[PDB]
Amino acid sequence: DGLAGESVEFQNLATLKPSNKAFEKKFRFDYTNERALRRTLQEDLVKDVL
Amino acid sequence: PYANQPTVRITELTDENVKFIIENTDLAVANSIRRVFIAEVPIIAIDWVQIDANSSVLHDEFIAHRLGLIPLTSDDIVDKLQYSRDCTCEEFCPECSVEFTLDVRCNEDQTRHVTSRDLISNSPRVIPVTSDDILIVKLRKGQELRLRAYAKKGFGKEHAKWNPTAGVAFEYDPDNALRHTVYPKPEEWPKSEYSELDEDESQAPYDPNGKPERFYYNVESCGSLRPETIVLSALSGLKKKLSDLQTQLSHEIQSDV
Amino acid sequence: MIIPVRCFTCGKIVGNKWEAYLGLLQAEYTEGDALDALGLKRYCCRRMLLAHVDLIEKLLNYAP
Amino acid sequence: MNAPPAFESFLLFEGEKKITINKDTKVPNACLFTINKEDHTLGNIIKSQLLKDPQVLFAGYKVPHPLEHKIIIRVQTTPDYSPQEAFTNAITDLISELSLLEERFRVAIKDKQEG
Amino acid sequence: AGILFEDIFDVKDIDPEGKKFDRVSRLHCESESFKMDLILDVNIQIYPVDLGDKFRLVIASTLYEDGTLDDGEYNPTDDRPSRADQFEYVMYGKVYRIEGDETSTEAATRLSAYVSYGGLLMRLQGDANNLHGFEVDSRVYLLMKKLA
Ligand SMILES: [Zn+2]
Ligand SMILES: [Zn+2]
Repeated sequence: DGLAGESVEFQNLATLKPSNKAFEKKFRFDYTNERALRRTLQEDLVKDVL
Repeated sequence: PYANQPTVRITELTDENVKFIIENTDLAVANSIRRVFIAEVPIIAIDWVQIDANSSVLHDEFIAHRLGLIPLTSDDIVDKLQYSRDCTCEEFCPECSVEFTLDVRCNEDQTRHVTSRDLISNSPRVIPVTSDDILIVKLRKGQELRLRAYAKKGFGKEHAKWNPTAGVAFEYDPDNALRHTVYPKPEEWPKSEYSELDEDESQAPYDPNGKPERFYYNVESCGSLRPETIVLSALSGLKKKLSDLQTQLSHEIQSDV
Repeated sequence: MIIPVRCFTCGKIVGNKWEAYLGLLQAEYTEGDALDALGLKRYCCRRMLLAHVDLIEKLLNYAP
Repeated sequence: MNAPPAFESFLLFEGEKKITINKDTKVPNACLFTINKEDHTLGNIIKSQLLKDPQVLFAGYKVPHPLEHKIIIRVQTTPDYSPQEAFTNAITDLISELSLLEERFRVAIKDKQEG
Repeated sequence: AGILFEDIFDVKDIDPEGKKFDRVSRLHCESESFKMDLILDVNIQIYPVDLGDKFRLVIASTLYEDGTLDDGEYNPTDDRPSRADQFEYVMYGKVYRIEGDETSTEAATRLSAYVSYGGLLMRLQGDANNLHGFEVDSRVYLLMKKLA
């Protein structure tokens, strides 16, 4: 990889383990649901997204 | 002005030890008084041994070491005797040291005990405290020990030979009203000799708004000084150190302005 | 080789108590009572005077 | 070989000063009294006496190394009260304490000896 | 006046899981006015408490009853009349996490406020209408006085 061994850390890949349903649920951005997207984002931002 | 108003009550006073109590005082002040008892009370002890002849089974440094540890009476002369470093003499003089002479030769059949009684001193006020006597060395027939020593003035910070105390028993809060020490099983611990509890109780109830206020002392003298004089010299020495520090602080403040 | 002049721990004088201790032991006193009669209360001094070996007595057997 | 002389624990030879003053720039009205050739004996009492003074906000001491003979006492006081004044007042109060204790001890010794 | 929360609590239980630490005990308490729930770690040597004791929580963001930010420095030489005079157990800490019952769509309806007082932790569950002054990484005071 090209990386010295003194600056690397242990991390967990969040994509390898979850099943297809869970992966799609927790990694696919949704925009049909207006209420949730309005809760997460600001009014201008959700207007732009939709 | 926030100085304390300490009080003293003396419980026991013999020629060997003094047992007293200090009330209404900081823990730090009492602890520093104990440390001054141990290590900052000047006395007179042998510190310059010159050996002319030594046919004993003990080498010269051993004899010098055992001579240095012999306590010498230092009741009143220690105040009038200056430190050798501060004296104007070249090496040693009567105003800053005491001369001792030992001269023993064994020619009888039985073993001879060179004890502290053989330390002859020119100054009558400074003698070994045992005057059974402290054993310096045993001598077989034909062996002689001839030496001359000089005793300086010093305190315990330099060497343990100048320690006047023989164990300063210091105690405070004999029952854990302050919980400064947490007993895992309080019932197992013996009660302190200054405790004020009945048999059923193991330790006093916790006191959330208490501080160390009463300090029990037991200053046992080796013999160089009377115990009362050890305590008086300790307090005077601590006062003198603080006054010297104040003088230096005043000079520094005036120099910084 | 010889009794120390002072207890190592506290500094109590014990160099003058060896001969008295031996004399007490010769008087059919147990070690504990002999130590108690000599004023050694703290167990440091009792250690000092109980565990001592008088090797100078054997060193004095050789001619000078 | 490298054993220091025993007297260096309490003696100042030519070159050093018993006390020095150093303003602390981290916070206002703070001083770092560096005292040479002393130990916990004069550090603890000074800290405890300073702690009683209600105008002293911080008062601590440290020994940077047990083999080096030097203590550092840090004092920070109220804006309306100099740290040097706090140090001087603490020493004066300690001296008064010790004088009173000495006098009372002498009286108690006299009483016990008399009866 | 900076009073983020105000209520009177009943000590329902003390150390349900056991005496975890000698000087600190965990109180499980339940109010009745707002019907909240307060787990709280309190020092016991300096301030004992018994089962079934009423005490008033006046958790506030400032003791100086003026709204002026204290900034969190110890100032024992202060004369102004702070709120720590009518309460016999005052604590200082940080609100380190705020949980809730949020769904993707619906808003919060039952909030939990977690406050760490230098190690002594507290959880305050209740209706979201009461826990609005609580914010993450906000420094707050906890005030307690027992009621006779
Ligand atoms: Zn001289
Ligand atoms: Zn001993």
